[PDB]
Amino acid sequence: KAEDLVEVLKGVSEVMIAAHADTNSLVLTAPQ
Amino acid sequence: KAEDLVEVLKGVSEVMIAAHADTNSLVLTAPQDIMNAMLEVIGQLDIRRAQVLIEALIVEMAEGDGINLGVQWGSLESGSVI
Amino acid sequence: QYGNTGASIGNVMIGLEEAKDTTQTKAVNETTTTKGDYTKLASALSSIQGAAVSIAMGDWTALINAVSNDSSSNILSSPSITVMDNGEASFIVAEEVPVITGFQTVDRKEVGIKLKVVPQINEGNSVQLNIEQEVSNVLDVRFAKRQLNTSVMVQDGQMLVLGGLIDERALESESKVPLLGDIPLLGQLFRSTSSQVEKKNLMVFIKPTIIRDGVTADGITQRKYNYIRAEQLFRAEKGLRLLDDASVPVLPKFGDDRRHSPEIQAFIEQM
Amino acid sequence: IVAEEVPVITGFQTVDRKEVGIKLKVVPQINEGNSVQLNIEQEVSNVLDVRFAKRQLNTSVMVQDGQMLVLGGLIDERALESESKVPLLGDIPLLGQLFRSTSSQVEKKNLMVFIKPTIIRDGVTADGITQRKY
Amino acid sequence: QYGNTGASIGNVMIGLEEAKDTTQTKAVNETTTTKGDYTKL
Amino acid sequence: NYIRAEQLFRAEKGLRLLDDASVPVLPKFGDDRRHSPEIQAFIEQM
Amino acid sequence: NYIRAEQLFRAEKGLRLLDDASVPVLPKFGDDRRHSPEIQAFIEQM
Amino acid sequence: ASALSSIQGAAVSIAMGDWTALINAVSNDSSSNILSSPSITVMDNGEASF
Amino acid sequence: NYIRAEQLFRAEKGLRLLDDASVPVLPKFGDDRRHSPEIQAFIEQM
Repeated sequence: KAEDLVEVLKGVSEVMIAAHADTNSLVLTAPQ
Repeated sequence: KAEDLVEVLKGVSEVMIAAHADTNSLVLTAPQDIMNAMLEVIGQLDIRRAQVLIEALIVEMAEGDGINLGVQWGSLESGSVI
Repeated sequence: QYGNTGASIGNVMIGLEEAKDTTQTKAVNETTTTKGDYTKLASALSSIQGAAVSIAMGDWTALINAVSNDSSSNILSSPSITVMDNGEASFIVAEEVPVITGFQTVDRKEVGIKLKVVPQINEGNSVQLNIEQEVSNVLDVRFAKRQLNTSVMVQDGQMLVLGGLIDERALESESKVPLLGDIPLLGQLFRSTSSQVEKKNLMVFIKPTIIRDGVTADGITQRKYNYIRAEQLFRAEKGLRLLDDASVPVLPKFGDDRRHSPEIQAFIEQM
Repeated sequence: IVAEEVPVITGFQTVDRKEVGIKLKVVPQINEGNSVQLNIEQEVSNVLDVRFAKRQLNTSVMVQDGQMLVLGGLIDERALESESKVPLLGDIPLLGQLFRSTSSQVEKKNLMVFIKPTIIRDGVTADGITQRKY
Repeated sequence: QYGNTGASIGNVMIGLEEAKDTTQTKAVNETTTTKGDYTKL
Repeated sequence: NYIRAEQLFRAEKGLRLLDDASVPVLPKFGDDRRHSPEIQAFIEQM
Repeated sequence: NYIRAEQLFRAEKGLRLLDDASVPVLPKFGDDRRHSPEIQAFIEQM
Repeated sequence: ASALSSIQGAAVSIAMGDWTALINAVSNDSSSNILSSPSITVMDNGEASF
Repeated sequence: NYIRAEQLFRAEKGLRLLDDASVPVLPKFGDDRRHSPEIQAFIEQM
């Protein structure tokens, strides 16, 4: 689930990680 | 929905993103490059959602039996019972 | 004696004895006669649904009871609410019976069909629906409410099935002596059998239709209007038996607004 | 609002007044010509320990100037059949009706709710409508 | 007897018997007569 | 079509005391609303 | 298939007072819904 | 009736010369056998109530 | 196997008024579920 994954990925990023629930897809923005 | 999308797009923008509910259309204001980025995000978050038909099946089969038999005795003149 | 049956032989025989006319004698030479009450027999028979037949043979009274209860129900109700895109609409058809949750207190709650829908339109054809649909059915009152609230995506003019239930039951029950009830020919004398089969079906379908042009809304409104107008004209052909057939309300022909009664119209032209 | 309020007891029993009747609460805004947009809340009060039926629909529609549009409706149909019999004797064709009890019922109901706006701009239009309703 | 119907044969026959005129006799030679109520019928 | 089949079967052995056209039956799939047979007959005359 | 076996056995010695086609029995695995035998017979005629 | 209601068994009164000897004897043999097994199917690391 | 032994002994001197196949007995260790003897007999026929 995006909600679980975004929370986990916050630390890895530290960039913005946003969870889109209805599509169950998460939007990553970061360098390469 | 614009309300869901605007919330998601806030981070990508960081520019102002405003959700117009009644038309279900969101107003983007940004430079050219960020605009072309958020349109490629919106393009991929706008996809169609498949829909599942959930059919449960519940089976409850009960069965019961019993046999109750016995002989009792009594004499009420001098009260004596089995 | 059996509990499967409507009434048990004990209460029936006791009731019949209480119903007999009793006589009370005091010699020396007084003898009084009195008629007995039926209240015990009436209490025993009140629960009988079926044939309960007492065959008295040699002071042994065999009470036969048999019944076949065949029930059926068929219900179609479809509520349609017309909505602006992205706008929400509630629709309720209900009657509220009194409810006592406690001289007993009564609380009003509503049973009926309610449809709360929030469509949004894919920029052509398919409509997405956030739908909450509830049905109120009512028989110390018990009423059945079967709601489903889901989110579906339906094509423009095509029907889609939101929900359903298919329920089937068979409850068999029996009692016997046992040994005598096993005999094939005479076993039915010592057995009490209670069999039941229930069945139920629920489907909930939804058909959206997208109205864009004014000619589409006029096309739908015209047929839903002319359907009722047809019903009412038929009501006017076989009319009120005791009253004049011009007193039944009937919609004016589509788009013509208000018309005076035939008699009033006749009066108006004179003046 | 057109309504009459019967007494209601929610409890020597206490009575609370509530209103049953036809109420229409509308908030139009006009497309700069013709079509009118309507935010509409429409309720009907019908009343027969008193049970009354209220069927409201509150929606948002867009209607052309002088044309009728159907907000809502219900079409309900019911057939409830019931029977009882001995069984075996009630099966016979000729004498079966002696041992059977049959209860059949058919109910039917229709509700349509339509709305016709009319845009009054000139004074001659308002005078034309008021003159015919008068 | 059936519940589908308006009223069941049991209460009807009981009511009709309660409606009949009852007589209560005490011999030795008193005999009283009395009319029954219709409230059950 | 499963329910419609059930209801057509309900219409073949109908209400014993009432006319068999009074039992509700779904219209054939996609055809929306139909007038009763008698009402339909009336409509064509007018 | 265990329950389906139980129910088929319920259908072999059936309801004594009712027709044996009235006892609910699971369809064969994967076949979804089946019309009753009588209803199915009716459907083929129409 | 209040005295006999509690009898489970054989209570037999033998009256001899105004001395009434009440014999009582019973053997209560009971048994019970119960198997119930509930199975719940779960996603790994997920919890299920049944 | 201790309980299974107890239950088999319950099945040797069984319910006096009922058939001895009605007493619940654990399956042999590791064999999961078994149909009743009569039901099993029925299944093989079909």
